[PDB]
Amino acid sequence: AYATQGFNLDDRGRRIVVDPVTRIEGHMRCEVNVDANNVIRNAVSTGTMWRGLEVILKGRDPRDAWAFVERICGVCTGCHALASVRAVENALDIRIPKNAHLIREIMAKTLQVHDHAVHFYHLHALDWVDVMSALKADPKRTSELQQLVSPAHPLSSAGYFRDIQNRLKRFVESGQLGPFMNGYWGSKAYVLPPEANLMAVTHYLEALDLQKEWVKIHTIFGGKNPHPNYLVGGVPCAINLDAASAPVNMERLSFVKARIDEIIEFNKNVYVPDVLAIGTLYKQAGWLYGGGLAATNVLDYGEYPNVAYNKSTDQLPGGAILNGNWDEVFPVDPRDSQQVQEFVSHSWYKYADESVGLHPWDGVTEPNYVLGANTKGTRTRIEQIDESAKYSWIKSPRWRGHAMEVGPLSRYILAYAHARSGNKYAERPKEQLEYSAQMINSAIPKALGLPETQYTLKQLLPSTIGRTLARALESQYCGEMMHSDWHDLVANIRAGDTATANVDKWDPATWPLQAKGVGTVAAPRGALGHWIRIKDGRIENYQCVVPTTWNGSPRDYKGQIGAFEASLMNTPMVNPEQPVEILRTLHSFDPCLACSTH
Amino acid sequence: PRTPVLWLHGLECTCCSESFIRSAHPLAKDVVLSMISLDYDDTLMAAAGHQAEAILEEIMTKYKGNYILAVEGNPPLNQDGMSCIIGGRPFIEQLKYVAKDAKAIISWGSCASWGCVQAAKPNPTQATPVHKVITDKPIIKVPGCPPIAEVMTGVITYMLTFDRIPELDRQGRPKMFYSQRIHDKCYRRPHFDAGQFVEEWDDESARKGFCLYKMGCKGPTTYNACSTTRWNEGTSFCIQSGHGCIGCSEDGFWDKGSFYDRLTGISQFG
Ligand code: NFU
Ligand code: SF4
Ligand code: SF4
Ligand SMILES: [Cl-]
Ligand SMILES: [Mg+2]
Repeated sequence: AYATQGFNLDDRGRRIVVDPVTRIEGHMRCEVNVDANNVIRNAVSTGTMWRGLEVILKGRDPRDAWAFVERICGVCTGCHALASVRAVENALDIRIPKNAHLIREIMAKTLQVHDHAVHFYHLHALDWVDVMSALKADPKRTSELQQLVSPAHPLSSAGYFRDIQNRLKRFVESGQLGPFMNGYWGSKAYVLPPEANLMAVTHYLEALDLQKEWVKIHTIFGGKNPHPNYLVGGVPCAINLDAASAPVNMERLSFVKARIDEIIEFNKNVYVPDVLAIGTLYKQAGWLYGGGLAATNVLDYGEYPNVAYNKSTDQLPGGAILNGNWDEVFPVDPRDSQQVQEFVSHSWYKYADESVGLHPWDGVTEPNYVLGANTKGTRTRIEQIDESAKYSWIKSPRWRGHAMEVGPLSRYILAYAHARSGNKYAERPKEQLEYSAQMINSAIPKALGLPETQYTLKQLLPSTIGRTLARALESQYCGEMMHSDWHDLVANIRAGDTATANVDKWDPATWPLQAKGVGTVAAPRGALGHWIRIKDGRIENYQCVVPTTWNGSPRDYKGQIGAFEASLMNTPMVNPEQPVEILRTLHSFDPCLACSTH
Repeated sequence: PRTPVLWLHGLECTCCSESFIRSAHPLAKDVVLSMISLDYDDTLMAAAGHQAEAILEEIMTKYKGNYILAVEGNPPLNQDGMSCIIGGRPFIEQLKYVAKDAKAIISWGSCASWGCVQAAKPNPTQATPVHKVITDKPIIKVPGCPPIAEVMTGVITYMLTFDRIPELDRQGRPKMFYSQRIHDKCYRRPHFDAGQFVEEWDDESARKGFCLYKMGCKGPTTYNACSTTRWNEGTSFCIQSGHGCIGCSEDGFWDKGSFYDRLTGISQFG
């Protein structure tokens, strides 16, 4: 047992293992210890996959790198390609044309919306929603609930809900439950009424149909989804209005606009209101657990500048907050060797000296799969993992030695802090947050006949509910932003600027004989960076530090815990053999394990 | 009774699972609710840990020799297989266990079919395609990174309707989707045929949709349905949106030189 970061870790209690953790991307094992009252008092995050993309990149052409690293992840598809082209452009001093900038932004914001909305409905919802309780809902009362939760949503009649209910009823009564097989339905961890459950299941099915429409924006600009194409120096989708034979013409741009307008409607009428309503009801039950490191330490690189290449105009302004002090945002520099560093003290890698953290320009990825002396089981049949030694394929990123949480919640806390110090670019996230707090505290309770509460944003945001909320709000904001980007793109094209690629430094004969660069992206799950060194036209070193690397990290040399482990601490489980609360909180980070390990 | 599908995940990026749910005809929603019984799938399933693992035993017993094994990703052989761990054990052990009573095996995507990105040199995990580990079972390869959504649901639809694996070419790919090269029906062919090429990105030729061969397009040596069926309900494909085909459905495409280096012997493809 030891104390770190205000947490008292203790492994004396009953050990519980969740392997596999499902409804995530990739492979994770989670272990906890619970005390005599089923409260979590220790948590262990294990990344159970590795591919070695950083190793595979060595010796290859920097212009090709985006395609390799894009395949780090098919869920956050394209965010690695963006980081890569940005990193190479940074190394080679390439400025991309305005249209390439705007098209990349539109693609990035499309990913944000698709990733967030799919995550909530298809991966997260089943931790809050009991699908079997939806069978017992009254269709009329579900319609009435729908009209309170989201008056403007047109799909709200009693017959529509009854039809959805009957299809679910038939599916269940077949005895082949499929994805609902062996679920935790009926657990006292579930608090929603039948009507809310049926509403949520209906939206699950709606989102599953709609999500395939949104990604057609990627298909237009990048050819396909998943894994759209990118380009060092700009975008491949050349522009011409006055042929049918250009990748981008006005008809293609009008099609993109129609998809954007659909996204805006979905975020405002379905996604945000569902999360506010579900969040309100779990708040009423007192389920404010899962804050973890969000209560103290948060980080983002900052993204979406109003003016290209001008970081002061970031519309999700970044930096770092420490010790819960929201009145002070420290600037974050991905080039500073004393800021972002990765340890492997408790990871399955080797450094010369594992008492130190390496900045990614000096990063090393040498596998070292070895288990500690306290392991129960064998090298190929683990029963209980030994967290005192090496226990994960995820490295341990730290910022000036501090453990940080990243993601939409971090960005929204940063945006709120920036707004209160006078940053006007953060005004919309601030507005979203204040609106959300008033809905959760007053409007929704009053509409449902529940008592009103008086939680501040400081109290509400650092929680599993807050983390889930921030994701939904970010989706909405991203939709709104790409609507403006579209208008800027069309305006720029109509004013006569059709440029999509700067090819001045395409040929490696024009390059400096050595160079280094960094590209950062506000990926759906948080702060992403790619750091490249180039020598004689080839990749000398390529290191990625990915959002789930931050959040899912094992302990560092000092024994400080990462965001997943901290967030599970001090949470009661109704039944320690049913991991409902573990899954609810882990899923609130939207863990991407292939990303985390690459 | 809907046919059970046990969908395993090895080393992967999850692009295959994502592509699957983009299907317009049929909807993935209709596939899961009305066509198959998707009884195990790490990305969507409600159960976790011990409750998830117990499903495999139940389905294999009750539907012995009558469930489909779908595999996304691949098993690593290095690190004693523990560069991909499931339930504390190597993934290769899970794969071998579930494969033994399967009536058919689908290798989804280039990872399962051939190895894909993690198998590119120097392959630090010795990631190995499914057919090199499972040698005594009927396998269908559906390559591509990822494959087209309608190709994936097309294969499922065929298998469920007919209770048969469709006719395969000698590489194990279904002829109904992988019989044509991209270059056969690519809409830029008339430019290729007239020697009209993009030489630099965003040149006048690129704005007219000229052929991408000299920019590295690997369509002349790549078998897939992208030029005709296209992507995301027939919206576009790599070439239509301006980037050459990188050859993502072909075995070992990551190690066939730079994506922007042209194929040699252009007369070959006329
Ligand atoms: N968002 C996201 Fe990926 Ni699949 C993570 N973690 C990021 O770069
Ligand atoms: S016609 Fe063949 S090389 Fe030109 S598939 Fe590649 S762009 Fe079409
Ligand atoms: S890289 Fe694009 S056109 Fe070639 S998706 Fe079709 S075979 Fe892969
Ligand atoms: Cl391959
Ligand atoms: Mg890394």
